[PDB]
Amino acid sequence: DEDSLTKQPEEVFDVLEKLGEGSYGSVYKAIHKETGQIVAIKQVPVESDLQEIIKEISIMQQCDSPHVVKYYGSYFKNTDLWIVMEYCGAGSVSDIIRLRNKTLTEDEIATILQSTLKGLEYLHFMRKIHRDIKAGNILLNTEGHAKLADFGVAGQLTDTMAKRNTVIGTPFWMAPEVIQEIGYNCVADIWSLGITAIEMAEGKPPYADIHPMRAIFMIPTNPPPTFRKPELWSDNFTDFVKQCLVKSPEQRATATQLLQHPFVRSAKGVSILRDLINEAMDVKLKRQESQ
Amino acid sequence: VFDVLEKLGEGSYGSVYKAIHKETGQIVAIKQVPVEQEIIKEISIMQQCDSPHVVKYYGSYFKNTDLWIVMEYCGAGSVSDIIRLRNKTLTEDEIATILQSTLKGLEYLHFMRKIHRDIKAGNILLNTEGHAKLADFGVAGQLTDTMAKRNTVIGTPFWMAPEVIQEIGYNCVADIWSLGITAIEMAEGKPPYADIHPMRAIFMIPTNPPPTFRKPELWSDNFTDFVKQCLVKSPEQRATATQLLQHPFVRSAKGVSILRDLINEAMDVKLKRQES
Ligand SMILES: Clc1cccc(-c2c[nH]c3ncnc(N4CCOCC4)c23)c1
Ligand SMILES: Clc1cccc(-c2c[nH]c3ncnc(N4CCOCC4)c23)c1
Ligand SMILES: O=S(=O)(O)C[C@H](O)CNC1CCCCC1
Repeated sequence: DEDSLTKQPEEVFDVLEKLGEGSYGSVYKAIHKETGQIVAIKQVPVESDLQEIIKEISIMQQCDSPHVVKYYGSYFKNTDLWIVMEYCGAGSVSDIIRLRNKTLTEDEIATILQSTLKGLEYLHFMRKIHRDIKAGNILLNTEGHAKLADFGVAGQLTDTMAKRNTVIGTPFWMAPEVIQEIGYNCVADIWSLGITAIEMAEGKPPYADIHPMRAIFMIPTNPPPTFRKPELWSDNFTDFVKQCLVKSPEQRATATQLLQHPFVRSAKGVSILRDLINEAMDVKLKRQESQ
Repeated sequence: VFDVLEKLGEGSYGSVYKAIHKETGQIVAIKQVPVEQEIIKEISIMQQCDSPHVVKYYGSYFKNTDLWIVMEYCGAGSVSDIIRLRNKTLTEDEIATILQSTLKGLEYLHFMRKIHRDIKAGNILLNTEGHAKLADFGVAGQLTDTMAKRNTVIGTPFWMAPEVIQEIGYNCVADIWSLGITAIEMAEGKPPYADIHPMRAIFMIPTNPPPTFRKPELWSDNFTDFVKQCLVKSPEQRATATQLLQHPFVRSAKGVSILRDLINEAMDVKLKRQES
């Protein structure tokens, strides 16, 4: 009766393994004991910038897209904030490359970036900049559907604010105009997508072995990066990356425009991700049999 | 050429492996970095240095496209690793002894017109005997007759001095600010602003008052004052390595013998984890 209303979070959820780091704390697999539903929970201590966390939650709540991780709700556990989210059972593309010790095929990249671009097209229409687009922040569910994750550093455009000027992101992936003092908008995410395309192909971004703070100073001045071995890759993939990595943000393609690029327009269904998913989660299950 | 063993970790800019010199049986560390000129800077600065408080340079080989740099091996690893492995922060007395050796390294570097620019627990090593040595000259800077200051914005954000972050030029005492943050890091387990985004922190350090301990009542007046003297915002006013070697917290520091248990526990937990 009245004993069901004050059940504490560690009584509602069965908390399992750490999945990785998020914006302002760690993320864990969990089961809703009642419904059997599986979820991800980011645990955030009270000494975090709680303004920014409410922003993240807010941006997630406003978004309703099969290409963006859903928000389910929040719980307090002592002073700790539990943020409860959609669980994607294959993990990040970063994890899947690491687990298999293999980069992705042109075909796998094409399909994943098409879903990623549909996410970006939704966000950009809703005047949201992600600002942290990389393989780390693109998730696959067991069915092979990609979802944008980690709105920790995301930015909002409004009637009175057509541009942001906050220098933020992960250096290697950050657009020149983000790094320079001038204001920027949604197409910053397209530059980051370009770097991510290279990251999935080659296993790391350009300048990956250089110091991050030396890279940030070079990106604005340097010509647009390209593949480490251009002759390995199709003309369509090479051109896709070239269209993403245009230095002038005014000239740079939109998510909508890039969805029509031959490399992406021609993309196969999620069925070509079946092997990639199965191998990854197999290597995961084997490594978990060291308990 | 030499017998390559386990990864020991990442540097700022390259992976580092244990190795044995096939000829002499001598044990060494090798940092592997691929090539896209600036790397020569690190090697150059390493060769110019000859100090028991700095990892010595042994030589270089290129293997495929990757340059392998051969360095002094310190068998206890980084202070960062030792705090993590034992899941314990360090006592005032352990910090005192380690930072005294660290300061003698800085005093040598600063006299040689070198700025390290990446001072943190990650980049302070102990050999098996418990002697501390400065590692990772990846982002290190050189002063000359016509260049009394650098202006390159570089380092690890949480640890970086305000004057380094601002466009104004800076000199050796940038390392002393970083040492202050490192003192807090070893005491508390993390730098200040640790639960903030790095790129938000970098913009706050110049404007914010000097960071302090999360729990002031836990720490001696000597340690509190040491950190306060390191974290002076004005680089002109900030103490030098030489001056801080005379600070009561450090001058009164015990021999390396108080590191014996810390070392033994750490390397034991390392050897156990390597059997799984
Ligand atoms: Cl705030 C944040 C940031 C990145 C990813 C997630 C996440 C949500 N649902 C997930 N399912 C599986 N794995 C996830 N990650 C957690 C972060 O490390 C990568 C895996 C997630 C959450
Ligand atoms: Cl470039 C660089 C940066 C930091 C440390 C080393 C290093 C040299 N000799 C070593 N012996 C033992 N452990 C070492 N670790 C410390 C932990 O991180 C990896 C390198 C080292 C090298
Ligand atoms: O899905 S669970 O979190 O386990 C169940 C929720 O805690 C239910 N909380 C409601 C609060 C308002 C009054 C009715 C109950």
